[PDB]
Amino acid sequence: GQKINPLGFRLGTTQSHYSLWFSQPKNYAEGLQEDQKIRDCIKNYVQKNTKTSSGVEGIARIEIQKRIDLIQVIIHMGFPKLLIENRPQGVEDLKINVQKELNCVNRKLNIAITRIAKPYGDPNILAEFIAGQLKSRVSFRKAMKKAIELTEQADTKGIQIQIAGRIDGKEIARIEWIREGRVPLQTIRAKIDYCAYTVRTIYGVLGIKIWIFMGE
Amino acid sequence: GRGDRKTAKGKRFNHSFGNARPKNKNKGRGPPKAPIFPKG
Amino acid sequence: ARKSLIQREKKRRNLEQKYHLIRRSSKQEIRKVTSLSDKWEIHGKLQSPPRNSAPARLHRRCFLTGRPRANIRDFGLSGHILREMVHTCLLPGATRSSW
Amino acid sequence: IRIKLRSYWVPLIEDSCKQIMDAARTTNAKIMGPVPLPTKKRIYCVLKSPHVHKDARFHFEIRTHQRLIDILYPTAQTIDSLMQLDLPAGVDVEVKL
Amino acid sequence: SRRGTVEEKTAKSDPIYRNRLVNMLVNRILKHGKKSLAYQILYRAVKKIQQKTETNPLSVLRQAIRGVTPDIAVKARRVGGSTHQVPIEIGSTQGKALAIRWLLGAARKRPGRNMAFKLSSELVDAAKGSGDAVRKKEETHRMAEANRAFAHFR
Amino acid sequence: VRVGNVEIPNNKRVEYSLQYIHGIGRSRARQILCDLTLENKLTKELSEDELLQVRDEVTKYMIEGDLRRFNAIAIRRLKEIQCYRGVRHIQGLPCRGQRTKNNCRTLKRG
Amino acid sequence: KKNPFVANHLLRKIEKLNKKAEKEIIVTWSRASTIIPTMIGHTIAIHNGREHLPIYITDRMVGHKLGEFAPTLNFRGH
Amino acid sequence: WDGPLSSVKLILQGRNLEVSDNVRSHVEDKVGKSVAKHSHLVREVDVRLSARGGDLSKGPKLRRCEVTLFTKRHGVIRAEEDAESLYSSIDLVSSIIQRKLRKIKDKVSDHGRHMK
Amino acid sequence: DLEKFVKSRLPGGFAAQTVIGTGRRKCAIARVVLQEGTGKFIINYRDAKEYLQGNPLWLQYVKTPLATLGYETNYDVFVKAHGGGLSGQAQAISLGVARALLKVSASHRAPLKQEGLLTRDSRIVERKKPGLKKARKAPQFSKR
RNA sequence: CAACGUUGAGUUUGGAACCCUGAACAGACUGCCGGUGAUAAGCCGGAGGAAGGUGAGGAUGACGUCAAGUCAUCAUGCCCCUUAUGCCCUGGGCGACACACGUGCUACAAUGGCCGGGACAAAGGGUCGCGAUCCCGCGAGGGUGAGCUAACCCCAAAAACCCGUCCUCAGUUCGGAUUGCAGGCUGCAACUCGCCUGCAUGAAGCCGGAAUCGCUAGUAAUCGCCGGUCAGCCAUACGGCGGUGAAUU
Ligand SMILES: [Mg+2]
Ligand SMILES: [Mg+2]
Ligand SMILES: [Mg+2]
Ligand SMILES: [Mg+2]
Ligand SMILES: [Mg+2]
Ligand SMILES: [Mg+2]
Ligand SMILES: [Mg+2]
Ligand SMILES: [Mg+2]
Ligand SMILES: [Mg+2]
Ligand SMILES: [Mg+2]
Ligand SMILES: [Mg+2]
Ligand SMILES: [Mg+2]
Ligand SMILES: [Mg+2]
Ligand SMILES: [Mg+2]
Ligand SMILES: [Mg+2]
Ligand SMILES: [Mg+2]
Ligand SMILES: [Mg+2]
Ligand SMILES: [Mg+2]
Ligand SMILES: [Mg+2]
Ligand SMILES: [Mg+2]
Ligand SMILES: [Mg+2]
Ligand SMILES: [Mg+2]
Ligand SMILES: [Mg+2]
Ligand SMILES: [Mg+2]
Ligand SMILES: [Mg+2]
Ligand SMILES: [Mg+2]
Ligand SMILES: [Mg+2]
Ligand SMILES: [Mg+2]
Ligand SMILES: [Mg+2]
Ligand SMILES: [Mg+2]
Ligand SMILES: [Mg+2]
Ligand SMILES: [Mg+2]
Repeated sequence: GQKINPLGFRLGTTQSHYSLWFSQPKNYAEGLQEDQKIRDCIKNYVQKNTKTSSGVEGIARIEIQKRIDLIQVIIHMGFPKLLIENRPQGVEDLKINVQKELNCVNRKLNIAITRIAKPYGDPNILAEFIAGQLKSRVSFRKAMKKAIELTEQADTKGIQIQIAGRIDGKEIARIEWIREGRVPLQTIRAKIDYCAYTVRTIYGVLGIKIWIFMGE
Repeated sequence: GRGDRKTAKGKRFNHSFGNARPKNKNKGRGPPKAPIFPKG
Repeated sequence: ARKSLIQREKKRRNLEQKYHLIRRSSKQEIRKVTSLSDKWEIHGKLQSPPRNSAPARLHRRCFLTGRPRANIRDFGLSGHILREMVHTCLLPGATRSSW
Repeated sequence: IRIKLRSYWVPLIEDSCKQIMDAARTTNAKIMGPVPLPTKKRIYCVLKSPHVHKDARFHFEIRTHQRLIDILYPTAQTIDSLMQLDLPAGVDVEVKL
Repeated sequence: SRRGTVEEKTAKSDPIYRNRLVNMLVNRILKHGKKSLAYQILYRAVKKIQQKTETNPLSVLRQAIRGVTPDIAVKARRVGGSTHQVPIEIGSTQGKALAIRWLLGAARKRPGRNMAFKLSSELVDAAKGSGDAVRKKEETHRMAEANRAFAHFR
Repeated sequence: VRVGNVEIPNNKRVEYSLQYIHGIGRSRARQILCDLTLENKLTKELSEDELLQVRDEVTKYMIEGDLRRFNAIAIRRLKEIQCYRGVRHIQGLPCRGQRTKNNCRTLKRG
Repeated sequence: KKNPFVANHLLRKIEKLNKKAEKEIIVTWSRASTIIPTMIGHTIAIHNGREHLPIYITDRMVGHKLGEFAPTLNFRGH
Repeated sequence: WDGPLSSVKLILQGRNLEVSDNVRSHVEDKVGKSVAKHSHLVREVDVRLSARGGDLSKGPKLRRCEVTLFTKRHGVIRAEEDAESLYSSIDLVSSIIQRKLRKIKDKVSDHGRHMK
Repeated sequence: DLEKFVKSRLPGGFAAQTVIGTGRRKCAIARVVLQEGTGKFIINYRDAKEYLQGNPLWLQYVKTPLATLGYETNYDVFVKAHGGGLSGQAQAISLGVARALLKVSASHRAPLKQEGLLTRDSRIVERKKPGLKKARKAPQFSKR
C-alpha cells in the first residue's frame, strides 16, 4: 500500500515549514514562483562549483523567509568546506545571482549559511552519499551497510533505508530495504526526517527513500 | 416540475431567474391570475 | 508537455501586452458609439490585431510542468506538483485538512 | 492606530502580538487588546494519483489568523516604539491610522 | 447485526393525545421526513372518524390494531435440503409493526381523494373487521395453518 | 362553448379552458382573461357579453390553422434552402445541437 | 441594435467584385460571416475543411451564416 | 451463432486487436458448445481478446483470452487463458468454462441433499 | 405591540437578567430570559404559536421543560434565536429553559435528569466524504 | 447587548453582564459504587456528568498481492524520426449515428401541481472583481454606480415548511421532450457546437420483466445554497454547507 510522506503527515505539530513567508492570495502564486526560481539557482550553482572541485556537498535544505524589506535565505548545509574555502565565498557569489533572479525593487537579499552539526543524522546528506557510492558501481549491499554504520556512529535512534530500481544493472527491477532500530511511522509525536532522492545510472533511474527517527 | 423553464421551480433549478422567478418585488411577473369571485 | 506549447503561450502573452490598451480603446469605442454603419469600420479595426492578441486566446498552464489541465489558480500549479510540494513543506500555510 | 496582524502559524502571530502589546505598554499608551478575528480557512482538494482513479483525493487547507490591536492615543514615543519593532518574517502587519 | 444487538429507544408520546400508538402511526406514515404534513393528515383522519361515528377514536385505534395484528406468520427455513415454510410465532412489537404496515399499505391503495379520508376509511373498516388489512392477516393465518405440519418446534 | 375558434373548451375554469386552442399557452390565456375581458368563472357560466368580448379578442391572435401553416412554411422554407437545420428536418435528426450517439428517441421514433 | 457579423477580407472582396460588376468565384474560410444582401447572385466556395464547395446565393440566404451551406461531416449509412 | 442461445448476450471485444470473420465464427463455435448445453442458466458471455509479443511488444507471442459468464442466479464465472494462437486460446477458455458451468449446475441443480 | 411588552418587561438587555439559559443544537442558538408571572412565549418579538407554526411537536418541545414541574402559569419566557431551522430553535429553547430553571432553584435537578432535558444534543450533520454521493450514500454500483 | 431615531443610517452613546470569535486551560481514565468472574483481563448494571466504555466524524493503509494503472502530468534506460514522426497558421475533428453497455437528472401527480401573502440557515467566494440605489425593458438584460482588499460592503432570492384562493382523478393546472418565431449576454468569431429570455408547440410516460444497487441515526429520504475550473459554458457532473427527518436488526 501507500504511506504518506512522513514530512507531510506532521505539519504544524512536530515539523516546521521551510518557506516561512505570507502573501495575499493573488501574490501567492508569484511568491511561490520566486521561491522556486531561487531554490533552483542556489542548487545549480553549488552543484556545479563543488562537483568541479571534487567533494561531497551536502545541501540539507533551503529555508526562505520573506520580509517586506529583506528576503533571507538560510542554507542548512553539512560540509561548507567547499563553499567557504573558494576565494569568491558562496555568500557574495550567490547573493549577486540570486538577487539578479527575483528582483531588486523593494527587495534586497541576505544569504546565511548554517552548519548542521551531524551530517549523517540527516537523511538528505546520507542519500546523496549512497547516490555517490552507487554511482561508483559499488554493490548496493556495501553501500547500505556503510550508510548504516556512519549513521549509527553519527548518533541516530532509528533508520529505514529503501532503494528501488534496476539493481546492479540486472534486467528485472526490484526493491531492497533495511530497517534498523525502531522507526514508528504512524506516531505523530515522533520526530521524523524523510528524504527522497533520484539517481541516474547507465541502467536508468534508481530511487532512494530514507527515514530517520530522532526520538519523541 | 423541476424541468420546466416556464415555472418558478424550474427556473430556480436551472439557476436562471426570469419572468417566472423575479429578482425583486418591483419586476413585473406574468399577467395576473388574481381574479376569482366565489360568493356564498 | 512540449516545449513549443509553452512558447506559443509566451508569444501570446507578449502580443496581448502590446495590443492591450488598443483593445480597451476600440472596445469602449464600439460600446459607447452608435451608428451601425460606423460600427462596421470600428469592427474592421477590431479584426485587424492578430488572433493571438485576444485575452480569450490565452491559456493558463502550470508553471513548473506546463500541464494544460488541472490548474488551481492561486498556486499557478497543477495538482500533482502542488501535492508533493505540500508534503515537502514548501507551501506556507498548507496543512492536510480534516474538518 | 489599529493594526491588523495576519499570519498562518499561531505561535508567531501571538508572540508578535506580545512584542507589540508590551512595546506599547512600556511607552504608556492605552491598548484595546489583541482582539481575535474569525479565522479564514480555505479548502482545496486534488486528485491523489496522476491518472485515472477519481476517488483518491487530497484535502489541504490554508488557515489564516487575524489579530487586531487597537492603540488608543499615539504618543511620539509610542509611534516610534511600534515603528521600530522587530516582527518575525511570517506575520503581516496592516496599519490603519 | 452479527455481533451487537439493539438497545431500546425512547418510546415517544403524540403531543395532543399523549399516546405511544398514535406516535407509532405518525412515524410510519412519514415520507421525506415532513412531520408537519403527517400530523395534519392523521389529525384530519381523527376528525373524519369522529365525524362518521360518535364512538371515541382513541378506542377505534385499539380495535383497528387488535383487529389486524397477526399472532403468527410463516418463515422460509432450509432444513435437510428441503425448503420449508415454518410457522414462526410473532413478537408483540413486530405484531404492532405488521399491523400499522398493512393498515397503511391498504390505506395508500384506496380509490379516494385525500390520505386522511383513506386512513379514516381503513381504520373504520379494520375496527369492524370489514376490510383488506384484516383479510390480509387472515390469509397469513390460512397459510400458517396449512403449513402447520412443518413446525417441529411445536 | 364551441364557438371560440371552432374548438371546445368544456366545463372548466376559463383560462385552462381557453388553452385548448392551438395557439394559446399560459400567457395569452391569463393576459386576455385578466386584462381585457376581466372576468373569471366556469365555461358554461359565461354570459353572452363576456363571450362576445372573448371571441373578438382571441380573433386577433393566430390560431390552429394559421399557426400550423405558419410553422409549416418556416420548416418548408428551411428544407428548400438546403441549410443544415433543413437537412436535419428532412433526415429526421436533432438540429439544436444535441448529440446523436444516444438519445434521439423522441425525434427518432418517426 | 448590435451589428451583424461579416469578415473584413470578404466584405472588401465582395465590395470590389460588386463594383466591377462581374460574377467570380470567391473562396472563403469564414463560416461565421453573415450573408449581407449586398452579396446575392454571387458564387461563394466555402471551406468544408478540405474542399471548397461552390454555393449560389439567393434572396432566401440573407440572415443566415455561411457554414450552414457547406456540410462538414461525410455520412452515408452503416 | 445459435437460436437456442438467442436469450444470451454474446459480447466480443478486441482489446488491442482487430477482429476478423474467422475469429467471429470460431468464437461462436467454441463458446457455442460451452454454453449451449447449459443455456437455461446462462445470461451474458463477455469475451475480451488481448494480443502481445512478436512485433507489438517484448516477450513471447502471447494471445490471451478472458471470458466471463453470468447466470440468471449466480454471477462471476471468470476464465483467463494464455497461449500461442487465438484459436488455441479460445479452445482453452471453452475448456475452462465448460468445467465451471457444469460445476454450478452440479452443485445447485442436483436436488443436492444439503442437510445443515 | 409585543415589542413594547418585551422592552418594558426587560430594561437590561438580554445579558443582565438573573435567570437566563442558552440552548444550542444543530446550527441554531437560542438565548432564554426567564421571568416570574402569568405566562407568555415570546420568540423573537413574536408569539410561540406564530413563529413555531403550531406544529404540535415543536410547541410541545418548548413547553415540556415546564410540564415536569407545573410552572406553566408561574413563568414568563422571552427568547431570541438565530441559526438553523425552526425545529432546532425549538430544541435550543427547550434546553435553555432547562438551564435557566436549574439557575433559579437547584431542587429541580432530579425531575429534569429523569426526563433527560439537561443534555446538549451532540448529533449534528455528518460531512460529505469524497467518492460518495452524500454521506454514507454510495453511487449506484454495477458488479458488471 | 441595550438606547436615540431611520431605512442610508450614525460611529452616536454606555455595558463586557448574554452571544460570538480564538487563545490558553480543565474534563472521560472502567476513574468511583454494586453485581459478576480462577485473584486476572474483562463482561451486565448504577451514580455523578454536556458527554461512558474506540463519546461522534476525519487524516491515518504493515510485510506483501495483482509481472494492476500511468513513458500523455513529471523524471528516465534503450530503440527510432530528424527538409520530417519536429515547428507556424486558418479551417475542420474530438460534438458523426442502425444499435448495444454503464453512471446520472426529470418524471408518471393530490404526502400533489399553480397563485398570493408571511418565517427560519450554514459555509463559502469577491479590486482587470463582487456590484447595492436609481432609471429604461413583460423579460433575460441595458444605463448609473454607492460600499467593500472583507465578522464592516456585495453575490443574497435560501428552498422545503405555514396561513389563505383555485384544480379533487383526467394523459389533466400532471409531465415536460421536441420544434418554430422573436431576442439577450460573453467573446475578433456562437452554422457545424455556448448559455440565458419572451410567445408558441405540447412526445413518451399511470411506479416499470428477469435481475440488481445504496443505507444502522442526524443516517436514509427529501429541500435548496456556495465553490473550484472559468471571457462564456455542455454542471443534472465533481468538492463542500446547512433545512426537515424516519422505519428495521
Ligand atoms: Mg508495503
Ligand atoms: Mg406544470
Ligand atoms: Mg442550464
Ligand atoms: Mg431570467
Ligand atoms: Mg420594470
Ligand atoms: Mg518533455
Ligand atoms: Mg479559456
Ligand atoms: Mg457470538
Ligand atoms: Mg443533508
Ligand atoms: Mg459539519
Ligand atoms: Mg463518480
Ligand atoms: Mg453533489
Ligand atoms: Mg460601546
Ligand atoms: Mg452509568
Ligand atoms: Mg474516537
Ligand atoms: Mg491509528
Ligand atoms: Mg506494474
Ligand atoms: Mg495498458
Ligand atoms: Mg519518450
Ligand atoms: Mg503526428
Ligand atoms: Mg487551428
Ligand atoms: Mg469527448
Ligand atoms: Mg460534429
Ligand atoms: Mg409561496
Ligand atoms: Mg466563482
Ligand atoms: Mg445591472
Ligand atoms: Mg402514451
Ligand atoms: Mg393518472
Ligand atoms: Mg449490497
Ligand atoms: Mg457500518
Ligand atoms: Mg464559470
Ligand atoms: Mg446528468
